[PDB]
Amino acid sequence: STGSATTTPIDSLDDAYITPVQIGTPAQTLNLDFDTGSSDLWVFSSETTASEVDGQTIYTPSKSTTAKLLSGATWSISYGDGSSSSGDVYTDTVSVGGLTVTGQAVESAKKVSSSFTEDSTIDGLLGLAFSTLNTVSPTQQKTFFDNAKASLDSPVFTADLGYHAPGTYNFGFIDTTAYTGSITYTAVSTKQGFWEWTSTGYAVGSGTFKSTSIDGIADTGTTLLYLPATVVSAYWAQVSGAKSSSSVGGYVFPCSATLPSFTFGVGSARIVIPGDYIDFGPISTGSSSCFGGIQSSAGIGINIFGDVALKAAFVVFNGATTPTLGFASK
Ligand code: NA
Repeated sequence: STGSATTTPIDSLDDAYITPVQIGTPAQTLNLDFDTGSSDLWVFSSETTASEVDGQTIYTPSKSTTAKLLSGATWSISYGDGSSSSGDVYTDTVSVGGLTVTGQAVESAKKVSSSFTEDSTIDGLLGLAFSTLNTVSPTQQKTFFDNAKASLDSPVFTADLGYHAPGTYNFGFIDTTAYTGSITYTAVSTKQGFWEWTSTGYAVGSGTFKSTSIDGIADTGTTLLYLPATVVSAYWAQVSGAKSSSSVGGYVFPCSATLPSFTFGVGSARIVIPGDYIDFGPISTGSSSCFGGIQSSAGIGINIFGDVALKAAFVVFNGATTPTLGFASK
């Protein structure tokens, strides 16, 4: 089997992407944030504290003839941005882009933190990291990918995120029309439960490539590119008037600037992030200070190749016995 679903930016900045997901019988379609940095499929629901729901579409298990309580199971998660959610668990039928899994753990939120409530466009998360990070207790549950894997034509999914445009998540096949040149594959460590890999270096604009190992994660659920402070300083030093602002919480730059590109290495191959992808717009409405899309990972404890990086590539998440990542230009 295969599946193919369109993923759509939630706003004009590409802060996140939503993908429609069918849950239950008859189908309830929710727009979920596919997150290769976490491993829980959780939804706003009929159980969610009423004051914490503001515009989201909810899953109502009592209206699904295939829903079953997973008795005694609870979940609770905290993300890198300080957000959180928790609740209880149902199993139900879940379909993405025509690919169906029966018996998927659907984590029903009883509580969500303020950033989830405040984002009316995201109805929940669909985790695509390794199932070892799933938070369900006392019986850990599998991701949608892990439950689909054995049925897929190939044990893979691909992320093809758009810049200010829709893109695609595919399950079970490589669309050889969706990228240019060849795909470069690179090793993955699963030891922290992430799609963790080592970039071979970077360049800023038309500058020379610096060969250096940068360990980090491929994380569709993180907006920005978080890299070591040395690398980030070298990038923003090429932008007149850019500076790190402790008050704003990262590097800012004049909205009048034209940003240089940023290149990262994948083995001997190179992915170029256009300068425009690094502009996250005014820090507050009408400001002439703009927020940068490359930020320091110092204090986060890991480098994160988030959407800024991933949307410059066609990315293969290879879930074969020995996982690997692949990157192609597009
Ligand atoms: Na922000």
